[PDB]
Amino acid sequence: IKEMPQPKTFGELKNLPLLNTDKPVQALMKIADELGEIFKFEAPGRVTRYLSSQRLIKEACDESRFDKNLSQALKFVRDFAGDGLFTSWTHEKNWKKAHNILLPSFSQQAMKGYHAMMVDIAVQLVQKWERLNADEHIEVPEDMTRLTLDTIGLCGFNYRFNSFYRDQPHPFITSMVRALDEAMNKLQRANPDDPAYDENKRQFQEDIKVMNDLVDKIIADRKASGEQSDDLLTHMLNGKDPETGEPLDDENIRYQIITFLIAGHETTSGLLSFALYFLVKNPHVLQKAAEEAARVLVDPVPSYKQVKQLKYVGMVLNEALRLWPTAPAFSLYAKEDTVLGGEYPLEKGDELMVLIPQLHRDKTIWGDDVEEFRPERFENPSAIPQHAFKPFGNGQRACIGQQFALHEATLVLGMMLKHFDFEDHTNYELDIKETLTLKPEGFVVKAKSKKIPL
Amino acid sequence: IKEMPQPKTFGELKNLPLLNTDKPVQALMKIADELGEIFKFEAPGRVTRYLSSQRLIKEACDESRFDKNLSQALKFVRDFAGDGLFTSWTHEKNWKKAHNILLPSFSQQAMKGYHAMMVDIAVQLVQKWERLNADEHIEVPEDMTRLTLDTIGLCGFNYRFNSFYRDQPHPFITSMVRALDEAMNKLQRANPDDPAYDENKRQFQEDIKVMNDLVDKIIADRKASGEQSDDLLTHMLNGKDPETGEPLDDENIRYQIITFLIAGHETTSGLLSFALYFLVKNPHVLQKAAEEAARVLVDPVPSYKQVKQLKYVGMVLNEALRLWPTAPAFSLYAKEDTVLGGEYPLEKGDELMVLIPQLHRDKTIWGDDVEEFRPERFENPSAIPQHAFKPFGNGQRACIGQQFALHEATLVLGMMLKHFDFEDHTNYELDIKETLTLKPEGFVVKAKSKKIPL
Ligand SMILES: CCCCCCCCCCCCCCCC(=O)N[C@@H](CCO)C(=O)O
Ligand SMILES: CCCCCCCCCCCCCCCC(=O)N[C@@H](CCO)C(=O)O
Repeated sequence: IKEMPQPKTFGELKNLPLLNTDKPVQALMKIADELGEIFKFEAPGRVTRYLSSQRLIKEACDESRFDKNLSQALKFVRDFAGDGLFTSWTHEKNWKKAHNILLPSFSQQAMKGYHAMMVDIAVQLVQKWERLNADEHIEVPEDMTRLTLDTIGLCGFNYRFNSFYRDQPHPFITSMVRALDEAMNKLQRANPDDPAYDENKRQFQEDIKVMNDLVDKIIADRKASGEQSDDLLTHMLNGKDPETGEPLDDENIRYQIITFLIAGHETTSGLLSFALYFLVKNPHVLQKAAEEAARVLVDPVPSYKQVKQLKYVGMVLNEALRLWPTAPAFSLYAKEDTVLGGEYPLEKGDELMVLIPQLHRDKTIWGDDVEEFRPERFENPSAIPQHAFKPFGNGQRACIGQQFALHEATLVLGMMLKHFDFEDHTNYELDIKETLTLKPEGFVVKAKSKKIPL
Repeated sequence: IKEMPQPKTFGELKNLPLLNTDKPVQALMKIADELGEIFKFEAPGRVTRYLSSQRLIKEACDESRFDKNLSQALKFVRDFAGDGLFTSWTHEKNWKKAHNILLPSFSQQAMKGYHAMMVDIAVQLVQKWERLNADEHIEVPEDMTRLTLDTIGLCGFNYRFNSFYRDQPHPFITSMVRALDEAMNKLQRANPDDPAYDENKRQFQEDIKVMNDLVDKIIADRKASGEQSDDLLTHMLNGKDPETGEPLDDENIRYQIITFLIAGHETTSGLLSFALYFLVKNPHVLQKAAEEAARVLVDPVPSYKQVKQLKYVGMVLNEALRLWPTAPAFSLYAKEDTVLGGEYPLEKGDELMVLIPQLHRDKTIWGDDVEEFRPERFENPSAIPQHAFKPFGNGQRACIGQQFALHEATLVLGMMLKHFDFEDHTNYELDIKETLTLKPEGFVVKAKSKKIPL
């Protein structure tokens, strides 16, 4: 039985002021570097324990001992995402119902069905970059957000955000980013009902209204339609849970649309941005990935099977998720009194935070070179110990979109590597913007066309 | 020998305050309706005479008697267009030099060479409209400006404005519209050096700077690439005048690029916008034009020969130019003392304004039904009397871009009518915005895809 380390305190505010930063996850990573595999984090009225080692996280991921918790971040996101899949408790009827109804939308058959629509948006990205004039640059996270939002909109809902027709952000994206930024900024507030935050509350409610206006349109467009889609929205509106025999109700469907639009693009745009960052910073890796893209993508547009054959591109994406997992933490609660790691007694209800970027830097798992970008770590994924690589969370509450996101990202990165040479013309200094999720900010490159037609 | 009518005066300001309107051409048309084929227009320090009848305009179009004048509008535009083709005097060396160098850029061989690049931009417009969601509308003049600017940029200069990648105007367009608007607004100013206009002068100089920054880039991009292109810019940079044996100088080339970018898209965007307006207001005419497009455009993209075959679409465009010629006036001066129409003595140097929309409503030429949209007026072209139809001006100073504009507009309207049904869903009330040039403002439609693939 050991005493846990704890970072510096601020009297009655305990550790809460450590979150007074626009980069809280990066601040918690530096605390983990200083304190090691576990530290206690106290705020007025609550406590959590941040885990960073595979040794402890393998126990936290035991579903007999621990269940998904709503972190403070997810309790704030639930103000607009409700009992959608991401912000529901495992014990809420609508979690297992929606899980059973929507999992078929991510089957191999469903994925083959989304492929043509993913290609539609990927081709729009390639055409945009082919059409740039001499010495014009690419705003990477901006174009990756255009691609990923359009992809989940079209594949999921047969709705065109038409992000490549806009030089300004879509109103949905402005409102979504401001809602996530507010949830993050609320983490540091000792007194969230201080009238100082009344303007924040008004702006938050307006941003929720903008997101719900978009959901209204997606639903109306579908119920009107004389087409026959068989997509994610078809399953939301028509699917029956085999267990209860019930379909989703209208209120829950609205929460699922909001959930899948946000979760289904924010994280994937981050991944593609980080992957391109690591490729331009590691030219031998870029060359190996470009050689694979040239060898495999022999047709004007990629087939489903060709994307499955881009092994090295997949390894690049996994290595980007290792260093900068774009949903960088998840929360658990103890189902019963238990002892963690033979050293740390927990009571029923006690909360843990898994700090995924730190798990992914565990030298006992990955070796001393953890900061190096080396896709070859994923040559045989079976070599990775249980619960060592967790960019998609854990168990029955793991990411439903994992295969969707990796297919989209592999297709798009494959086409990018086939069609262009890339230049880090500014020698960009990585700057990671936090909105609960992680993404490079201000990342620009130049693309030189290889002049290969579509 | 007759005395000319004159509209209402404002004491020492004479007729100048009649131009204190954002719709001066439409105001002059209403004056012509009241006063007839000729009226005197006086301002402090000058006089011109507005002509509205074919009887008088056929004499004004005699190049032995009258030469092109710079109107006050063109003298203000010359502040940025210099001695480019539009704002040069016929007797300036650089007019005939540039005319001889650039005329071959509008040959049939040149037009066949521009066709593929016109199709590139037209396909971008069709894809934009195919990608709209249920019950979304089209902003017609906004999308026609996107198309026409992109077309002259790509065909003329191998430069991509990428207007379909923007929901906000290109900086060039904002600056160009504001410079034309300032030229129009300056027409009414009795005291242009009043300090009240100091902000107008600063903004005008800034807008000239933005336009010249774009010209810098177009030239640099070309001189860097080498040649490879054989387009309008190739002739500007390399062509020699067969008469003098001289190429254009650097200063004149810059003025020609500004001239062709402005003239080469503002007028054409207005034509396409008015043509679509008249088609949705005249459904029998829309059906005839749509039937021709379906019958002729049998391939995924139109050929040069197929566009030459769209006779009825061409008649629609000519009938839109009859009612709303988008460069709606041109100015002449008397080369010598002469008598106009046996009734109006003029002295050498005396100025005339041809009010083209009024010429085009001359009932003695067209019949009593001049306000009706009837493309069949153009079914037997030789039947149009000499100098009755002047949307491209007159003689050696006629529009150099006439064939380019009508090819672009016939291709684009043909593809629009092939791919979509149109609905005037707001029962739009025509509102004509003036910036020297004419274009509908606030014109919106709904397009229903015919689901014909590209
Ligand atoms: C609607 C679906 C999309 C939801 C957005 C995805 C969010 C994914 C990441 C959420 C965790 C971010 C970690 C924030 C840093 C942190 O450690 N927070 C703790 C602070 C201690 O209270 C907490 O929220 O308690
Ligand atoms: C650089 C290439 C683009 C040039 C801009 C195209 C301009 C087309 C001109 C259209 C006619 C403008 C008529 C304005 C109304 C008018 O009648 N103005 C008189 C007023 C009397 O002085 C004048 O300008 O004296």
